[PDB]
Amino acid sequence: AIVKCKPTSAGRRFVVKVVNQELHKGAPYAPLLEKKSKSGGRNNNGRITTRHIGGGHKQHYRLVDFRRNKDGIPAIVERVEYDPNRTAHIALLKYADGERRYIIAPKGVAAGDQLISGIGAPIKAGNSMPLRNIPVGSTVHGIELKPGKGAQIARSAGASAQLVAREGAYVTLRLRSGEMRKVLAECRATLGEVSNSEHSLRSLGKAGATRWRGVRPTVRGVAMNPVDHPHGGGEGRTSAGRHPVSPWGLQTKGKKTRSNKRTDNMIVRRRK
Amino acid sequence: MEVILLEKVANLGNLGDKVNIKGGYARNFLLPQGKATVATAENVAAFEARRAELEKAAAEKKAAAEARAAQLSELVVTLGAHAGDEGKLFGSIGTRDIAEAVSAAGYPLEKAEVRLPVAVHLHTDVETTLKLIIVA
Amino acid sequence: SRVCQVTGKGPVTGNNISHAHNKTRRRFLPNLQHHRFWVESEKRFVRLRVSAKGMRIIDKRGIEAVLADLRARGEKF
RNA sequence: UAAAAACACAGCACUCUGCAAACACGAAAGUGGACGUAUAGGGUGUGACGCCUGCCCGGUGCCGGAAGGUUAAUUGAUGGG
RNA sequence: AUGCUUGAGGUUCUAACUCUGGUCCGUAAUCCGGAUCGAGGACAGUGUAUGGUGGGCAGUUUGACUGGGGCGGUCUCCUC
Ligand SMILES: [Mg+2]
Ligand SMILES: [Mg+2]
Ligand SMILES: [Mg+2]
Ligand SMILES: [Mg+2]
Ligand SMILES: [Mg+2]
Ligand SMILES: [Mg+2]
Ligand SMILES: [Mg+2]
Ligand SMILES: [Mg+2]
Ligand SMILES: [Mg+2]
Ligand SMILES: [Mg+2]
Ligand SMILES: [Mg+2]
Repeated sequence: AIVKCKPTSAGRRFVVKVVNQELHKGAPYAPLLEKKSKSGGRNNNGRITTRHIGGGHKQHYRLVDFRRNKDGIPAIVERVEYDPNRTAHIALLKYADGERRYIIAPKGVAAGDQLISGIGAPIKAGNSMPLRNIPVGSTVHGIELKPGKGAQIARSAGASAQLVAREGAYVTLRLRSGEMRKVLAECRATLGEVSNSEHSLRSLGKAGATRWRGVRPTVRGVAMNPVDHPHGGGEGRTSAGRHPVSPWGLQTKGKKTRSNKRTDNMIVRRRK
Repeated sequence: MEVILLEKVANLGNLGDKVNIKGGYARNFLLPQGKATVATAENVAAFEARRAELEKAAAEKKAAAEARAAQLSELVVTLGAHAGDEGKLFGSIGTRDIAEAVSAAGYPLEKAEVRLPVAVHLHTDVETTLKLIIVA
Repeated sequence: SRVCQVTGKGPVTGNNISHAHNKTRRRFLPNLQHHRFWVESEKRFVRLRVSAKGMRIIDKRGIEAVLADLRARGEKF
């Protein structure tokens, strides 16, 4: 489902698109939609605070059910949809009581599949259960950190985590970052991989496609004047002239920035 | 912080001794819950005016503790909740809902010190090694 | 604001002075912490924002005498 | 008075970031990042594509280590008044 | 050495403290506060004191002579 475009024009050369024909061709589920107005990555104060954000497409937010807390009641997937809010696909579960919900679609999940969450959920790659009921060695996604807070960890397209160890009240997961982390065994997770794993194979072909996604251009620091950037200045084209730093002076080649002593006990082994 | 005790504590409890403790031991544990009281040069004066009527009560509550701890030391009360395995159930096998299980066959047995990190604790010198069996 | 509810301690100003005696305006803030104080006569926990000196005053005077002063001072807890 | 060979760009790479994320604006509360969660987000450099990208870690930076040396507030032995 | 004043690491516990976790209430409410459960936990965090780092930012300095200035030389003392 990776399609390379023919070079019928400049800007179409090097366009590689993910075209999923199994996605829903109609409208999303209206009761689960919600207004989502854009910021230009701008603050409470009206200040930017996050550069390169602006001018994408209008998007409805989809109310994705991250706390799959309808334990016991089975569901039918019955649809997989496109979500503009995330790189993963979403599936519209229809529960046995008729309630409809949106969840992150797992890898092999198609319309008509049966998903269930709870303690006694069968071990198949769409189901959700607390991490203590997940056998060691399973591949999981959408892992809670706080019981009841909802899925937080493995959520983007193709994301997954590996359950490597299980102590008393904690479970050790291997994140796709390579970090070994401790998670409460009471926290819920969904078995399997997240869908749309081929999303990384796509290539935008042109400057416009990045603008379609709401990303404004990045200007290099060496292209500026010294008043704007630490890398600015120089007659002719020059390098940074100093150890590379952010526009606010923080070194950006190495120079670890993690300063969270509160959560340090949850990190077994650290990788990024 | 000089305080005098009301109940006896495990390490330094003489029930009325002049005990010097860290300010955080009181003000956060003893005074709020009630296990001691600051010596204000008159609380010690009023402690003797109440010690005679309180230590007899302290024994009486202690006496009822062993009586209740030994009366219900032979129960094999079993829950009727749905379970998946003997130790791995669909619910939670912990000291969160067993109050009605033991209350239906004797004393209410309010759960405040039923330790399970089934030795139920009820006083400093009184403790019972109750054994719970669950069918699954 | 950064004012102790018991003692009325608030931010005060002053100078940072370097070894070369360059003076920089600075502030001195009270050691304010949030603390819940048990009130037996109300059977309630009262959460106050006090300096560490204000907590010592409550140790010396009691929460009841301190809270009565708080009521007479007007501002409520 | 400069439209360019400048800037951007798709693509590339390095690095940071486990979520109360890094980072940014804010004495702060809070807010953006993001109602996103490492196929994500930030910063840096390079600049479609094709063939490639060699040697140097001495200097400076960054990362890791902690045996030794040195080293703050603090404490106050001892001596001298 | 039974026992005794008190330093420094580690491990537990909960009761301070924290939660941008659940539930209930104020309440017609994603704020807030209270209750409660859960999770951390004397850590984190904040005040104050202190060492490091710190062009991110600030205030400034960066001589004179001189066949223009700069570069070079010279700048005080002794002898011709
Ligand atoms: Mg870029
Ligand atoms: Mg650029
Ligand atoms: Mg320029
Ligand atoms: Mg600058
Ligand atoms: Mg040049
Ligand atoms: Mg022109
Ligand atoms: Mg360039
Ligand atoms: Mg500290
Ligand atoms: Mg300057
Ligand atoms: Mg001036
Ligand atoms: Mg001159």
